[PDB]
This record gives sequence, C-alpha cells and structure tokens, in this order.
Amino acid sequence: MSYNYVVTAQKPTAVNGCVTGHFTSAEDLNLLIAKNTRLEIYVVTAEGLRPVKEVGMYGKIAVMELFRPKGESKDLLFILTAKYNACILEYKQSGESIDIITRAHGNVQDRIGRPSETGIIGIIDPECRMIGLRLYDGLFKVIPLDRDNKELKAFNIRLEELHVIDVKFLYGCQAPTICFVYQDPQGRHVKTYEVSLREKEFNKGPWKQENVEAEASMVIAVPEPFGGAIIIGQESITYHNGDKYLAIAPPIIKQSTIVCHNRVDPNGSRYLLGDMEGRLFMLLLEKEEQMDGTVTLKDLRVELLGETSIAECLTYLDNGVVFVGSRLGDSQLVKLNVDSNEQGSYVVAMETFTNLGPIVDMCVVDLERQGQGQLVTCSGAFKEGSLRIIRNGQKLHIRTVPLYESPRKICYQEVSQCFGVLSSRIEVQDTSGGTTALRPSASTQALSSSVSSSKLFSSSTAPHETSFGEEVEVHNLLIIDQHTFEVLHAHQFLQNEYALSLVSCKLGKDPNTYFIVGTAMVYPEEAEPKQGRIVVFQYSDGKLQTVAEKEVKGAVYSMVEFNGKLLASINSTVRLYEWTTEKELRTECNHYNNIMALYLKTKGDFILVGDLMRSVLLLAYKPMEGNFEEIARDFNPNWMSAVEILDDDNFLGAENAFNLFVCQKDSAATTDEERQHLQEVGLFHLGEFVNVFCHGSLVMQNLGETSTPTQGSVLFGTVNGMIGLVTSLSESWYNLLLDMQNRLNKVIKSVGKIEHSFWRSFHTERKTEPATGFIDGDLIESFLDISRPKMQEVVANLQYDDGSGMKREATADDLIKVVEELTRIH
Amino acid sequence: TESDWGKRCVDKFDIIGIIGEGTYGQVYKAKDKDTGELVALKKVRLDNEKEGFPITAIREIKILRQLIHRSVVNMKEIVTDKQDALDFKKDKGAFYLVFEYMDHDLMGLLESGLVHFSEDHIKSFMKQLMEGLEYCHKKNFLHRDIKCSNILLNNSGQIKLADFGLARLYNSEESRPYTNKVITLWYRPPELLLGEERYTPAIDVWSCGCILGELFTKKPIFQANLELAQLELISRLCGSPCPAVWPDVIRLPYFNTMKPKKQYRRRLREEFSFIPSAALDLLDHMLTLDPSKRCTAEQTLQSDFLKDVELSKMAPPDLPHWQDCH
Amino acid sequence: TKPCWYWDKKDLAHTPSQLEGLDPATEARYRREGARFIFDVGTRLGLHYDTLATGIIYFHRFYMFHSFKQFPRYVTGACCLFLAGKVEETPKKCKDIIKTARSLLNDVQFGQFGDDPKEEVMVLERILLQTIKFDLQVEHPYQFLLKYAKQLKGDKNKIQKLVQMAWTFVNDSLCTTLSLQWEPEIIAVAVMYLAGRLCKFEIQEWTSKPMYRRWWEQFVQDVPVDVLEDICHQILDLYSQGKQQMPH
Ligand SMILES: COc1ccccc1CCNC(=O)CNc1nc(NCc2ccc(-c3ccccn3)cc2)c2ncn(C(C)C)c2n1
Repeated sequence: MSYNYVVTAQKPTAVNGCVTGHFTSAEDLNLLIAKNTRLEIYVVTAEGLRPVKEVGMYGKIAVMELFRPKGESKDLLFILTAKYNACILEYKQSGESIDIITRAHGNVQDRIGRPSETGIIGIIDPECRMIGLRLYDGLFKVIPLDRDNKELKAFNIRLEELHVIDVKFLYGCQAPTICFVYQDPQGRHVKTYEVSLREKEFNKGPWKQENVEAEASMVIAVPEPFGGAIIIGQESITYHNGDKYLAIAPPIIKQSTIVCHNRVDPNGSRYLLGDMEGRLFMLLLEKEEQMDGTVTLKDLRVELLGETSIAECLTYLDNGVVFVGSRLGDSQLVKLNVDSNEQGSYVVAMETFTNLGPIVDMCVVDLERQGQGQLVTCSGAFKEGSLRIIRNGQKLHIRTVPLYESPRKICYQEVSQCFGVLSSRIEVQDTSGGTTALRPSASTQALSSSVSSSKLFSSSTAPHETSFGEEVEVHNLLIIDQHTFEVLHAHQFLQNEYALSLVSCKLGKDPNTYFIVGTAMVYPEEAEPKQGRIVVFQYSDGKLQTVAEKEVKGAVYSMVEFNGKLLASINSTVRLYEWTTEKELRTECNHYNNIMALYLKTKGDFILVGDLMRSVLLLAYKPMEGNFEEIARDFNPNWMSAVEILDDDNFLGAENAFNLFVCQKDSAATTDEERQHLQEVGLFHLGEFVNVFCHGSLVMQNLGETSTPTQGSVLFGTVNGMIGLVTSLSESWYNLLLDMQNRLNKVIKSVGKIEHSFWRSFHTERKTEPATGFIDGDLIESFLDISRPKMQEVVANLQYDDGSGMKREATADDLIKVVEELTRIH
Repeated sequence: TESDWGKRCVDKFDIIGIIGEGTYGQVYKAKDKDTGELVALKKVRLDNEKEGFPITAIREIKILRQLIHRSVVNMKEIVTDKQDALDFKKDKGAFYLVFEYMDHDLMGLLESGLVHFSEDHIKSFMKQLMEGLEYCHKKNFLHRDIKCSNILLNNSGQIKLADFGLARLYNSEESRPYTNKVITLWYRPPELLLGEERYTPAIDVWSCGCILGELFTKKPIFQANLELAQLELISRLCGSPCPAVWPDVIRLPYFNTMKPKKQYRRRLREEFSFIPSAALDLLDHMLTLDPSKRCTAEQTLQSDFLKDVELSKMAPPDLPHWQDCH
Repeated sequence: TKPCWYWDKKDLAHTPSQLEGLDPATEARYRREGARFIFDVGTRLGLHYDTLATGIIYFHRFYMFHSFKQFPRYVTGACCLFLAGKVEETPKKCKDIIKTARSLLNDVQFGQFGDDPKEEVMVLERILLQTIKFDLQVEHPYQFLLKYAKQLKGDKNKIQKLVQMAWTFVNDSLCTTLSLQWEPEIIAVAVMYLAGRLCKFEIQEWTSKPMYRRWWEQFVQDVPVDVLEDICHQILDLYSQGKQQMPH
C-alpha cells in the first residue's frame, strides 16, 4: 500500500457564482461569492466590500441562491453540490460569535437518470413555494418549501422536452410557472408550464410556444411591472409574454457571445449583459403606459458601457458599483458613471481581486538564488492571459505579467536568463483575406520578431476555405526576460500550426542550450491531426535561430529530455530521438501500444506515459538493446489530466472527474503478470481539475528547517486557480493522521451536514469508492482552529505505534505541535 | 494448410504490448509479420499442470471455431512458443489464441465518459449485439457472462461479442444441471440470483437489457456488491419477485430465503420516462422477471426499435477526437 | 478453414505404425485394445457415450499422425479420455482416470505409464492438441441414428429393435478405422441398413416416401449402397472373428 498527504497552498480563486441579498441581517446588503468549495460572505459599503465570514463546504458549489419565505426576517441560502448534496443555510451571530446553521439537508441523487448537457440548473419560485432542479434529461425535480421538509424530500415530474437549455420561474403568474428554452430536431423553442404541488405534475402553461433563435442561450425572468421573459441569443434578444413579442438584433452583440446577465433596476427596466470579449452592455426596457393605467413594454435597447474582465457572474450592488466575477481572469469592482470619460467609456475600475485563473502550465525556479523556489504560472485566457510569479513571504506574494493572449506552456532556460512561453491569440478572418487581431498582445508587442518559413507542409493541395468573421488561433513562442519579464522575442508558427509542447535542454554532445517546441498541423476537418513538426530553436543575442526541424505524422503532445536524448509523444507513438553531430534529430526507438500519449514523465531510465483513457504505463528504456520495454500498465480505466512520478515505485495521476489516484508496482515477482500489473493503492477526490504536476516547493529553505514527517514535494495547479501540494508519509504517521481524521470528523460540524468521508470518496459517474492512501491535510490543519474542549475530545484514547513508543497516548498540546509542523510545508 | 493449428510459432507476430490480464493468461496486442494485420494473442499456460489445458480456453476453442458471425469475435489461429526439440515432457511452452484486435471495449469508452451515444447509434449497437446473440442462441449456445467489458467495438461501429470462456450448450428437452451464478452481479439475471441452475438462454437477454439501459443513462443500472442487494435494486425498478408475475418463483431455491424489503411495484416506465417509447418497450420486455415471459433475441430483432434499423448505415459512434481531449 | 479427418482404406497401409514394421493385423489389434480400454475406463467412471466416443476418435486420429511403437497405446488412450471429458463437459480428474486404468490393467500393461502415470498422461496433452489440430468438436453416429429414427413411423417395437441393434453396431464400430473413413452420418445409415437386413425389415415403408426404396437418400445425399455394404462387411467381420454372434 502507499501513504500520501495532500494540502492546499492557495485556495480556489476563480469566481463560480455570485448573488446579492439580505443574508446576514434583514438590514444589510450582502454579496455572497462562491469559489469552488468556498463561500465568501461580504457586506456592501459605500467604498467597497467588508468581509464578514468565509466557510468551506465538503462539495463543489453547483447552485447558490438566496430567498426569503414568508415568516422569515431575512434571506435563507440554498446550496446544492455537484454530488447532489442539498441544504438550506442560515446566518446567526451572537455578539462576536458567527456561525452557519444547517436548517435542512439531504442528497437528491436519483438511482436512474441521464445528466444533462447544460449542467445542473437550480431556480426558486418568486413566492418561495418550491425549489426547481434540472438534474437529468427528461426530468424536473421539485423540492417543495414547506416547514416540515427538513430532509428536502422531493419528487420528479416527467418532462417531454428532453434537451432543455435554460429555465427560470416567471413573475406575475397565478400558479408557479416555469419558462424555458429547449432543443429538438426542429430547432429551439420557448415554452411554459405550470407546476402543481397538489397534483405533482405540470399543467398547461400561460402562453404558447414560440420558435426562437437557434443559439438561444439564456432565459431572463422579467419582474412584475412588465412580466414575461427575455431570451438572449448570439444575434438577437427577444421579449415574450402571451400575445406580446419584441425582437432587437443590434449588430454589436453578434461579435461576441453573451454569457451573463443581471437586473439593475428591481422593476426590470434595466439589465446588465456581458460577453466573452469582456464587453459590458446595458439592456433597457422602454416603458409605455396606456390610459388604461397598465404598463406595457414598448421597445428594447442595448447600450455599450465599456470593458470588464471576462465575467462568469455579474451582480449589481448599489449606486454605480458592480461586482464582476471572473473565472478566466481577475475579478473586479467597477463603477458605472452617467457621463462617459474622454475615451467614450462609462466603466472605470475600482478594485482588482487576484484570480490565478486557469493554470495551464507552471514551473518552479529559484530566480534570486535563494534556495527557496518561486512559482511562475501560465494563468488566464484570452485578454486575461498572464504570467504569475508566486513566492512565500503569512501570505503569498504574487506578481502579474499581462499578456492579453492565452499562455499555454512555460519552461525556464537559465543559460539565457529568460523563460520560453508558448501562447495563442485570436485573429478573425478579415476582408483582406488574411486575419486581424482584436487587440495587441504579447506576441505582437515583442521587441524582435520572427515567422516560420518552413516548407515541410507547403505542398498542401488540401483546400481549407475561409469565411469572413471566423476565428483562428495564432500560436507563438515568447522569449521573456527573467528579471524584467519583458517580451524580448516572438516567433509565430505556421498558419494552422498549434504549438503543444515545449522544453529547454541540451542534447547529446551539443554544448548549446535550445528551446524545442513540438507542434501539430490542425485543420477543422480532421478529428486527429496527421501532420506535425519538432522544431529546435536557439535563443542567442536577442534573436531566435532555427537550428533544425523534424517532420512527424501526428501531434507532438508532450516532450521531455531523456539522458541527452529527446523523448516525444506523437499521437499513439512514444518516440526517443538522438541528437546527431550534424544537429539533426534521429529516431532511435518507439512504442505503439498507446491510444493517445498525452503526458510524459521520466525518472532515470523509466518513463511514465499518461493515456487518454487507458491510464498510466511505466515504460523503461533498455540501453543494452536500444528500445523500450513495458514494465507495467494500470489496467483499470481512468481518463487523465496530468501525471507525475513520486518515486521509483509510486506514480500519481489526475482524473478528469476531479479525482486523484496513486499507482504502484505490485512488487511481487512470483508471476510476471503481477509485476506488469499496477495496483491503484491511492484514491482521493480532490475536487479540482489538475492541469500541471511539478516537483518543487515554495517554502524558504535556510538549511535550518526541521525535517518534517512528510517526504517529497509535488505542487499542482488547477483550473480554478487552486494550488495544492502532495507529499508522502511513513506508515506510522499515516495511521496516526488517519485515525485522527476519523476523530476530527466526529467532532467538526460540517456546513450542510455533509459527511467528509462521502466528499473525498472517489467518484466517477459509474464508480464510487471510499478514499484510500490519502490524508486530507486541510482537515488535519483544521485541528488548530477548533476550540479547546473539542481538541481534548479528539485526543481521547489516541495511541502511537511503530516507533520508540509502541503505545503512546496523545494530549491536545502534543498534536498542536505536530500539526504546526505540518503547516510548515507550505 | 490454414487448418493445421498449434504448429505455427508466435515468432510470426511482433508483440506490441499488453492489452489486458487473463483469467488463465495475459493478453498481448500484436502485428502479424507477414500481413501486417493487427491481432490479439491470448496466452494459454499449461505450466500449472493442475488440470492441464484450461477448460475455459477449451470452450473458446470449441465454440468459436463453430460460430461465424459479424457480431461474434473471430479466432484466426492457435500458435505456440518455440517448443523444446524432441522433448515434450520437458516442454512447458505455452499456447496462444490469435483473435482479431478490436480497437476499443465498451467499458473503457463509457467509463472515460468520452463516448456520446445518439439514438441511432444505440440502435446499431443493439441490433448487432442481438443478431450475434440470436445466431449463438439458435446454435443452442449460451454466453453466460455478458458484460460491458465483453462487448468489443471497432471505430467503424462494428460490435463483436467476446468472452466465451463460460459458455455452454443449452438443451430444451433435457434440463441438465449446469453451474450457477454465472454473470457478474451487476448484469446477473434475477433467476440466477435465486439459483435456478437450470437456466434458459434468457439469462443473456437480461444482461443485454441492462446494457440497453446503461447506454441511455451512461451509468450501470443495477450496481450492488451483494446478491440480496442486487435483488433489492432490481426489485425496486422491475418489481418484487412475486407469484403473480413469476408463477414458478416458489420453486426457486432462495425465494423464501432471499426477500426484498417490500413487495415493490414495477416502476420501469416511470424511472426510464426519458428513454424513447420504442426503446422503453424493449427494456420492459428484456427486463422481465419471469424467464418464461422474458422476450427472446429474435423478438428483440423484430422490433420497432430495431427491426427497421439498416445494418448498412453503420454510423460510427462519437468516439474521442483531439478537440474532445481539449 | 477446417481439416480433413477422413482417409481411404488403401491409405492405412502407410500409417507410421505400419512403416515401422508393424503388420496390419497388429495395428488393428492395438486399435481395438486402446479403444476398448478407453471405453472400459470411461464406463467405469460413469461417462456419457459421447465422451467415450470423442476420446476414441481422438485416439484413432492420433495414430494416423504418429507411430504405435514409439507412443504407448494405453497412455494415449487415457490422455484422450482425459481431454474428451473437458471437451464434452463431463470432466474427470487425471488421478481418477489413472486409478481406474490401474484397476483394469494388469502389471505389464500398466508398465507403459512408467514411474509417474499422471505425468506421462498430462505431458501428452500437448502433443494430442497439436496432433488433432485443435479441432475438438466431433459429431458421432449416435445423434444421427436418433435424428433419422425419429422420422420413421410404424410398429413401435420393430423400430426400437432396429435402433438398439444399430446402436450396438455403432459401439462396435468404434474399435475400427471406420471413424477415419466415413462421416458419422453415413455410419448411422449403414448401421440402420445392417440392422434392417438382419431383422428382415423394409425401412422404406416407415419413411415419408414409402416408395423411395433408397431411404438412406432422404437422410444422407450421395451415399451409394457400395459404401453401406463396405461398412457392413467391416462391422460383420468383427462378429465373425469374435465369439460374439449377431444379436437379433
Ligand atoms: C484487470 O482487468 C481489466 C480491468 C479493466 C480494464 C481492462 C482489464 C484487463 C482485461 N481486459 C482485456 O483483456 C480486454 N479484452 C479484450 N479486448 C480487446 N480489444 C479491446 C481493447 C481492450 C483493452 C485495451 C487496452 C489497451 C491498453 C491499456 C488498456 N487496455 C485496448 C483494446 C480484444 N480484442 C480481441 N480480444 C480477444 C482476445 C478476447 C480482446 N479482448
């Protein structure tokens, strides 16, 4: 068996959802911000936000909504996790003591159902009579909000429309009514139903179905003064309400897809809209009052306000202040002004909250020769693209290098006192027949620049037609100085050439240090690329020189230096190249039992291959023969997102289901089959998507640091900005810490009353197993924050073993010291 | 000639790797040196010398040289390790069952979650599987181990049945006692959970229905670790075993012994309301508690869901692409 | 695709056993002993008639590719029965076959099994499988005797006498090389023909074509009477030489 320990070094920073309301007091205006597994509660002031409380939940927050049922003084909070844990929460404060009450809870998972394409949707009735959940295709789940439903028991209503895009409860209806957009072979439609809690079924809805835009994406429920709904698409915005129908199709929105909406005026007069290029719009409902005294909707208007960060959630707070919740870039507070500034913008940034964004790749480098190590991360996407330099000093110090294009891979080249970074920017087919960039970015603002003139694929004779307005990716290699972080050079790869892999190393007997990039020719027609290049660059005297190129018949997904040779994965093949005295790459040996060799890692003459579906394989280079040999395969099926080698026997992997596992050589030489079998000895639901595993540590090493119980250091980056650390433990220390977890879980009160053991259970849609071989260090590190009565309760009847003390009792002061040492690994 | 098996050597194949672990010996992927065709060589080890050549292999060598169908896997030949020269007693070399190499298996395509099945694709998957099963059932053979890992798939969309290790002949006239609890618990029929030991070909049908549902839900329908627990889950959806629905349930050994918590009513149509009507009927008939009332393979093929499916329009499933990895 | 398991009578002059100096009478004596050994061992173990026959067919085929003087007849027989049990799903443990073989064989005969009987047998399984070219499925005259008899309608007691007498002729033919000369379908007809001539029955009337004097044809196409007579002659010769006489 294997024993390992996982801790968070940086909590998730990306904003997954944000709501406003009156949650902490019936008087205050709150802002609840949801980051993965994290809930942040703020109070709105005239300058900004006053933090009041933050809690963690044992689950990914999928639904977050505030509501106030009749009889309550203040809003209650509904949360549903991605594993379908539902709960209703209440804020309670006793002087200085703040706690979160679990008023109702339960797990709403169905034994049989198909998870929907557009994900979990949760909505609440305007009269707070019920919670609507869209969890499975063809089903609508209703949790009725009666006082007695403390277990959140629910029933399903059969839904004929199998493919639902979005649904909202409507305002101004005689019965609870849902309005939704759905898709069938004839296009997309908008339709309504009434929900009867008494009959537990749908009844005919208030207004007829209407055919809507093919890419109708969001349903805005309009308030009582107007009633009805608004449907947002790619080209048009429409208003529907019985006999009333409006449609505005302003050309400005066609340019970028709109992803978020909010209400600025409680009466529905004004809504806020945002798009994937960062633009912020105001949607205006122009009123017309009839002599009847009734109020109708006259027209819709869209007005461009300015630019914000690409925002997952918008929420208007008060006065001119809007909170911009960003998942791809840094989140913001911005103020909307009545008068535009001299550039024509009504939006002026106030504060900028740090979001490590998606961490596509990262490396650890000791820039200042301190023995510490700093983390340079490829963070963000598109306009929010950034390099983030992270050091420890008690908080983490983070520096941001704006790139305004997407960073993909990073590698450090000490000889040249610089970094190599692969990047891609979006250009659009323009009337010249070429393309034009939406904004200047790192690859365009380099000091010196080059473009590849390779004639490898120039024979072509393969037609690829271009339509005006279509997007294209333009990939580049950036040379960036390690002190100034100024773009020194930019190399633009071939048209339709995507850069996938990057290494910096010396090869063979060649004393020069090179940047080597693996690329793939990508055309929309191909399911899998069939052409590629491995390019050898030398950065010298401010210029990048192309030393050699090797053509491959696939995509160079991953490369890694292997004892003076270049190990590259080209689609199904894993290949080892030698670097000749003529400065050309030469094939030596190959491996072909791979579906798609996405990830590669080396230790000694051992190689770890990460396949798309068939999990990890431990190849070995056999120098006596000049070829590879299969040491062992993980026969169980897991889709990989990143892999890493822990030691000569243990291997770490990440699943696309937010799961981690550790494979080991079965170390039993009885039968050849046992050695060729890797047994998954560690299982752990991380709750985050691991993109990059990287050996190193951010802790300052003065050589005086007490040797911690933990051995080894792997940092990992995730899509939500969370940075974590994996390390190994001795059998004794694991048993101690594991036994302590079980004691801590009985003592610590979970928000939503979610069992910790369930949360960390390895969970795929088709398999769910208990966690094994992993210590949730974030649980262990919470021992230091629980009250003294609880600490002593935990240590009762705790014994040590496998050491000088075969049986040794623990006291609350002993464990405080142990955990405090465990907090010093990050 | 092509028919003299057991003499050609495994030298003729370049071994590519290991594709799986075997109940009797490990399976390797390989390329034929002469033709370039990709094969999958199963290792058959007689070195144990406990009962000699495994009977499981003997059933795969006996049945698969009889069964010819587009939906049943092909045993191309049997090849051997370099045999010891003129010393059969010292010889402990092993034998290999050469099969066609099928690109993917259903367990891996659904478990990675990368596969997306449309209705028409499911029709083509099921139509082939049932046609294969019908061929086998008509020849009076019972697979007895239908599983998602045993339904191999080529990228073209061709499906082939695969693991004939537990297969045996069925005699309608003579109810000879066979082994028991043959299919894996998740895909096991209710009768074998109650232990009939005189089983009908309808055992394989139950499994295929379980697969039909799993293709729509992307999650196996009846997942349990204990035989009674499986009966409960099946009982909740398909209804509790009771004399009205299963007149002969009282004759089954464990009917009094193994009981569901309640006498649950059948809810299949309700819980599978999202499944198309043509298919939902097929599931109700395939997942029928009484083996005598459970539909046959031919009946499944003469179906509104499957009858008018044309095997010419294979329509490959949405298998992973490079953008899908992205 | 599939191998040819049938030879011409003239070809049996050129088996490995013959060419190593064994005369025709001895090889046929050795075949009867080995087949009867297989039959007697398996009958003591309670084995189905198909299992006994499958072993005997393996045995006969084996000594068309191998010699009798270099490969012992009783070890081979035991090995054949052992494999037959696994093929026909009537399995037996090798130790039990040895036990029974010892019970039935004298000390000289059991000397063939050598110092370690189980080992000599289990080792041979490799050669057997390669020799029979892994063609394990075998059809036997029994199933056709019943399939064809089921289509006869008439006096219940005259047909049941025909069947049993023919069934006995099938059991007897296993001692001969007929299994190597004619498909099982022909054998079943030949034994129906032989029993009919002896019982002075006219099988043509029991058929659906009472007037089709060549009734074998509605069961087995392209079978000349010349074939059926050759088979009858070979079966009847066994009764002539032995003390056993026609059952009737
Ligand atoms: C320990 O247990 C397991 C648990 C889960 C998953 C797998 C196993 C092993 C037993 N699985 C097996 O052995 C799989 N049977 C299988 N798969 C075939 N082609 C599909 C296939 C399956 C697997 C891979 C593959 C490649 C690399 C890595 C992993 N898998 C590739 C193609 C195939 N063609 C012909 N035959 C005949 C010899 C029966 C085949 N048998």
